[PDB]
Amino acid sequence: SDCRTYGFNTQIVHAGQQPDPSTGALSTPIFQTSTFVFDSAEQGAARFALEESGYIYTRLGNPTTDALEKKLAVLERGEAGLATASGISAITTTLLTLCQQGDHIVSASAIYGCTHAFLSHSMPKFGINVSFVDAAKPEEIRAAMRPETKVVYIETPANPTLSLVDIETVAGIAHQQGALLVVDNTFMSPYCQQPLQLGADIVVHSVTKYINGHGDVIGGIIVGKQEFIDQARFVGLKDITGGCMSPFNAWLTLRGVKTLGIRMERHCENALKIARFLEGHPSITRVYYPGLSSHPQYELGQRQMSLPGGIISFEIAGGLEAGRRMINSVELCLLAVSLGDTETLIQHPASMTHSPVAPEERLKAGITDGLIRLSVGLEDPEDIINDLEHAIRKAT
Amino acid sequence: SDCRTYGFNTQIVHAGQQPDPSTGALSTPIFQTSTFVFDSAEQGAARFALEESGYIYTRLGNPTTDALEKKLAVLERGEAGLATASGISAITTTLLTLCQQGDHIVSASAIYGCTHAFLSHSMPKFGINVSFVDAAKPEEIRAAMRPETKVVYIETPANPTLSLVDIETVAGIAHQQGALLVVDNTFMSPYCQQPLQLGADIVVHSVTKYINGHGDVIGGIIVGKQEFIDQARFVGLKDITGGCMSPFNAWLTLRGVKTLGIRMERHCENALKIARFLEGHPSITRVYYPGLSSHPQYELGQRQMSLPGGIISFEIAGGLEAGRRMINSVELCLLAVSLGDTETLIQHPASMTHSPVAPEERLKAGITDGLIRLSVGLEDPEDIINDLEHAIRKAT
Amino acid sequence: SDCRTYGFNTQIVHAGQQPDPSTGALSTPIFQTSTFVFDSAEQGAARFALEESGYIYTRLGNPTTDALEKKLAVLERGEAGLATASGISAITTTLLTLCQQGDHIVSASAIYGCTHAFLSHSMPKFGINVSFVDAAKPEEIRAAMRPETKVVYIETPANPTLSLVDIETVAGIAHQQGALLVVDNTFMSPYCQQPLQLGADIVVHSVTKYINGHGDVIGGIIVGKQEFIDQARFVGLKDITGGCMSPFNAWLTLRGVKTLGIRMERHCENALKIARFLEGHPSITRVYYPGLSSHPQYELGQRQMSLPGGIISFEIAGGLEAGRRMINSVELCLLAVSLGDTETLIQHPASMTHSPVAPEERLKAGITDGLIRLSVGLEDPEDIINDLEHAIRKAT
Amino acid sequence: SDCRTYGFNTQIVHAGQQPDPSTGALSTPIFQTSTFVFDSAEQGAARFALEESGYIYTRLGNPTTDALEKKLAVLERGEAGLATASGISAITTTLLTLCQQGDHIVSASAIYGCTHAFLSHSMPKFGINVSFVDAAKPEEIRAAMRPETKVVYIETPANPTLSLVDIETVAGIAHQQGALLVVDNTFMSPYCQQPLQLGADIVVHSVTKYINGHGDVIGGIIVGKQEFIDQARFVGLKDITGGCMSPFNAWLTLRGVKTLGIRMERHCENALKIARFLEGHPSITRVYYPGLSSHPQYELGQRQMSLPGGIISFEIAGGLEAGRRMINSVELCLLAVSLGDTETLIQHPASMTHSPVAPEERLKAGITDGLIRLSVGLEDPEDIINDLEHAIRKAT
Ligand SMILES: CCSC[C@H](N)C(=O)O
Ligand SMILES: CCSC[C@H](N)C(=O)O
Ligand SMILES: CCSC[C@H](N)C(=O)O
Ligand SMILES: CCSC[C@H](N)C(=O)O
Repeated sequence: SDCRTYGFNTQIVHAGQQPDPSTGALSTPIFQTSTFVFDSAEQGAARFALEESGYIYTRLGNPTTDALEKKLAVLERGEAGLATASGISAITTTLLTLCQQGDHIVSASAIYGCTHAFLSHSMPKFGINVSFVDAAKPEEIRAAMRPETKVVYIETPANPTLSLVDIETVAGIAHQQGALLVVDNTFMSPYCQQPLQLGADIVVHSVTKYINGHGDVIGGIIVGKQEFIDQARFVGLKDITGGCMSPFNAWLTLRGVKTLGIRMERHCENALKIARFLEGHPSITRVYYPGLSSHPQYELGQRQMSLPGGIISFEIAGGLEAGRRMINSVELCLLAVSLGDTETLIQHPASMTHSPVAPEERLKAGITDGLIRLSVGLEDPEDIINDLEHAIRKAT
Repeated sequence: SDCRTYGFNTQIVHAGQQPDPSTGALSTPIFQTSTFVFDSAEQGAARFALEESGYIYTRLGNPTTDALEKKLAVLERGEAGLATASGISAITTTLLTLCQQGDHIVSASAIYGCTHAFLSHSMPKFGINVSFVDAAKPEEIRAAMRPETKVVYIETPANPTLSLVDIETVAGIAHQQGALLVVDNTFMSPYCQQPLQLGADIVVHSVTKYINGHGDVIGGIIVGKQEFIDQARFVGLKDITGGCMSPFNAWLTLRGVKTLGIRMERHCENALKIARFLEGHPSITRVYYPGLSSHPQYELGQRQMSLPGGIISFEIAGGLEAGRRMINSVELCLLAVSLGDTETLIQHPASMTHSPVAPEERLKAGITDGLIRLSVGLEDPEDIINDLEHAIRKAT
Repeated sequence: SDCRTYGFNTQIVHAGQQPDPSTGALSTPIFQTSTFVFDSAEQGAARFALEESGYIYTRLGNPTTDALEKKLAVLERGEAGLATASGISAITTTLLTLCQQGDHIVSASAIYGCTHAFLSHSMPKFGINVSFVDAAKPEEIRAAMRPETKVVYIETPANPTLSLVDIETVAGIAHQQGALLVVDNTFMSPYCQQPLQLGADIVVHSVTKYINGHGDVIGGIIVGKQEFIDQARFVGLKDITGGCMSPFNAWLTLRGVKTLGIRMERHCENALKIARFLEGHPSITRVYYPGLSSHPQYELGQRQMSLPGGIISFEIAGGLEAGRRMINSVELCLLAVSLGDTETLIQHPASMTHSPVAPEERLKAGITDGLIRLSVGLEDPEDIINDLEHAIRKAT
Repeated sequence: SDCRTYGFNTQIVHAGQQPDPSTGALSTPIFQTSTFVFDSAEQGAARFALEESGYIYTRLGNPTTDALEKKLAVLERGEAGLATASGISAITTTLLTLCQQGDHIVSASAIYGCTHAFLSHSMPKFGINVSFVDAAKPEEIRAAMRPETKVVYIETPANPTLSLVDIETVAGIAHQQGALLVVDNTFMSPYCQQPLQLGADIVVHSVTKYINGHGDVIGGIIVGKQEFIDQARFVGLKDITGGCMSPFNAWLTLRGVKTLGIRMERHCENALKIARFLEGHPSITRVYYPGLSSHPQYELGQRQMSLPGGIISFEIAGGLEAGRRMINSVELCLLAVSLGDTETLIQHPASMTHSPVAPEERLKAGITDGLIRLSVGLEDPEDIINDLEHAIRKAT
């Protein structure tokens, strides 16, 4: 039949994949090769002319990575996919393909840190200017638009406090002003949010997080229209970033994504229980989780997201020292800085990653001294709750 | 002892590597992980402050990839190494780290095609201008230098006719005018040429070719001073290209490079025999190989290169149709477009990769209708010669 | 804390694993090595004398495989684990370690085919006799016991019709007569059945099935008391079968088992819906599934198994030709002979694997002409049901 | 053309391999799968009936492993190959396929230790008796033959003192008495010795050593006539040992064997230089190396082996304590117990692996207190010699 006609779980398992034609091998073979052999000069010419289908060289394309790209295109309801060496490379390959000297980008301020560094420091040095706004307020996006604006860039949910951005509304604004909307969908995965269905033009992911899910792959993916993806591939990736994904990494990501549906369900079921526990704890001042009704954009979240996600942020009583004591007291949660793994990961930005940053600067950035970020894993929630409860009691 | 004190073969095997400290495992473990766990908040802070040694996240660094980077730094006699997703990413991470809007690059014209595309089309769109010159003529390099010139960029030997560039002389010119010399050393490998020893500031490789050698890895490496490499890592790679190497790819490259010395010796021994056979064949008009005394820069090659290399180009009588017939007639050599693999690879650019390009344009580019490029593998040279002889006789 | 104290899901994720001590790497490193280096002669001696902990050589032991062995030991509530090259090797390493010439085994008749071949043909040629009985009738097991009986061997659920064996009752019988009970727990996984908790002495698995779950690993595991496992390792594996597991295979199995809990839940949820659909279909004469109340040993299944499993067998109206037409008509289910993968797999033994076997022989073996076996995957059950319904209607 | 017609180096690179038919991928794809899908019931039946070519299930066969098996069959000049989980599994799968209760084996005494354990302790418990003889004396082999003798088993060169066995002569004796000759060719590799060409019926290897060469694979291979290999596969491996090789392990071995020729050349060139250095050292009482003219079977070695090998044993003055001091004093050579890796490995059996064994027993076994075994790697021989010289001077 056709990949795109089955149920979403079926697509997660099957889309982009089929038994190997030569052998019937069920697992997508790992085409861990650099080059491909032509049967004749004609055959080699035909392929270079984009006049015959087939492979040439792994930086350009690869059967294993192609399977991943097709699957993710199906899952996001986009035309085509392009795998990359990292989530960052997905973002930069995209933006460096779209923008040139003199161009402009409107970006949410509440975005991934390394993305913020690329936009704040690197882009301007190539003559590409970026205006940062509070994307939770679509009017700020509109107001920042210029004749030169090529792209509006957003994440949702966003760190550190899991605020949201109204994708459909922002897409409408961007398009009216002649710009593309690029959405980083890393936090949700296509299982929980589909930006393209809401008007976004391009979706990027760090597959390092939920899509792979097993904390053993750095990688990215870009999903969008064929004609954009072709430029991202044959110019952005081929010439500019060189950020191609290893076939083995693609194969691992294909393997990891097989369980995306059941993983997201459990991540989110666990996170809701943990979020409710934290909201009931008198030593916890705030809990940021889209699944709690007190979330400022709760109703937007319910329309836009099928599940509230596996990530929670919360503030512990007693600021910096309490936050430090707490993360130093967990026995099961692991201290680390990524998310979307099968293990529960915890971080305390003020003492761990922003310790030398000025307190008042962190505060402007939404990072309070007592803020803890939690990536909820697949353990028994009771165990995670018990660990948190133990650590919190100790810290306070 | 110290890595850097042993003989070159010993270094190839041992440099950058040692038994795993926890287990004694001899093979470098494949640290196929995305994140790393901190023992405490303090420990996590110390590492983010570049104030304690250790790992954080694989895009930033990884024990497996670190071993590769250290080995290649030793082999090129440079301070530090940085692995990348591809040779292209090694090149662009380097140049995009060094250059910004308003800057200028002087580049050899005779360079890898995708590199030429990045420099010709992509760089100018970021406000970075590039002047192309014939680098076999160091005076053209000097004449093209501007107050804005940050980098002089060269390959040697160069495609398609394996012309050379005098690294030491070019380095002297570049430095006098306040620019860095970047050398793409892919064709030679550190076993055959050491640009840093001749005054180059930075060396890049596609490890896809000889360094890995097994035609199953796309990857790159950058070698240079610590303070440049740190910027290439923490800005160029982290923020701009995102072109990090997969740990599995690093491990394969480490494994492949173990045999670099014996592989280069055999590649070059084979290529010399094949080059001599071709030079003796009345149906072959020209043979381009640094190991033949008739090579225009033969003596430069003998001073600069320890071996003449594993790559040969040659022109077959009868132009385009003869070239086509010949590559269509080989039975052992494989039709493909990479090089430095254990198998002999052959390509006929005029009919395979530049077929729709205008004849007079290809000619300006040094690609004649009858030009064949041969990457000599590890087969018995007698067999390769017999295959070529059979194919040539048929073609003519 | 201690692995064995957490909830079962927590154990699935964490047991046997921890961050790498040298680097903090979260993913268990792939120690893809053959040998291990000693710091001194003394250190090498100490380890060979089983007088110091550490590694020597991968056939004997390996840090990656050790993690897998410890995890599975925890999950089955056994003392120790031993990974093998295949489920068959787990079985034969076990039995060839326990038995010698003159010994005797009582085995269920309803067992995996290759196991039946080893017991029927290979064991007797080594002077080890085997008596086959209907293990659904514990009195047949008792009656077959001899003074020479060392082992009673069972699978449950068993192919082809998913009949059960009362583990606790059989264990009691075996022990009273001085024999060990070995249980092949492949079909259930430790998530659904724990034979050691019911009195079994040794559990074996083909991890090829549910434990790995991703259809890309052939492997086995043995779980039991330390002193038996030590003999299975240092004699059975080291000397007799040589059936060691590759570290990469262990790492993949570790990765796959991370999602065992959520996978089994979904497999079993899907299979129950599909089993009920089949039981309601007038073209289906019989449905074999422990989750259906009409199952002859339904109540035993409810006491012994936490879930009814992901495997269904059923008989289609019209015998051989109908069975053939049906499997030839599925569009989503894949025709293949393993089970426990994320994709739904289907097989029709009478036309596919036992076609040249005599009809009356297959019948004695419980394989009727119209019997279909279905391994339910993680697709949307609605899609699988629709596919089956389409195929069945066509076939009948 | 045909694999078997090219030169040996060409075969090493190409035999058993070709570009992937579906994609042209040059590297053999890693078919890391457990099962294979059939297009129809008929197609599945045809394959189970050994009536159509194709795959079924990885324990039975796999495209990646098939490539390895075909290559090694070509290199040993045998009909067919069978890959296994380890060298031990290659040996036991072979012998357990050939022998049953009541059968007899004549084996060399000077064999691999674990092999000796299997033959001494395990085989007799299955009713298969083994007589050990000094295979350097073919008359002892003849004298030990019985009507029940099915197999004569030898290694050459043999540990610990690299004595030889005359393969052709022993084959003649074995065949006259109606037995098969099985030769463990691990030490030589097919590049240096071809037992089948000298009359042996079956060759086994631990590919863990030189064939893979990179110290990161445990594996074995069996090479022989098709009808024996078919039994070894479909009975020995399928039913008895279950010792199948992982596809990833096969792929690594394929990759490693690409450089077998150039590796053996360098191993042997290095070992000869080191052997000569040791023979000239007044602190070294004996040097065992087939390349030294004083070797007792020197001329046999020159007829039977194309190169003298990469392994050296030698006795240091001062017995046990000197041997201990010496291995504790090396700085470059690595203390470990395998061989055939790219790194130089050293071991001192009397203090490291046989320390608790009785002195007079070790002596009977040819292991003197001062005996050191050296696996020469690919480092600069000058460096290895310098390391040895330093360590020896210190030890004495
Ligand atoms: C600089 C490390 S950022 C680590 C991870 N990507 C995260 O989601 O926080
Ligand atoms: C666009 C493919 S270029 C292939 C290979 N890098 C070469 O050296 O020619
Ligand atoms: C001989 C292939 S058996 C395939 C698979 N092990 C099964 O469960 O049926
Ligand atoms: C019991 C370890 S034996 C290690 C290696 N196989 C050797 O050749 O000695």
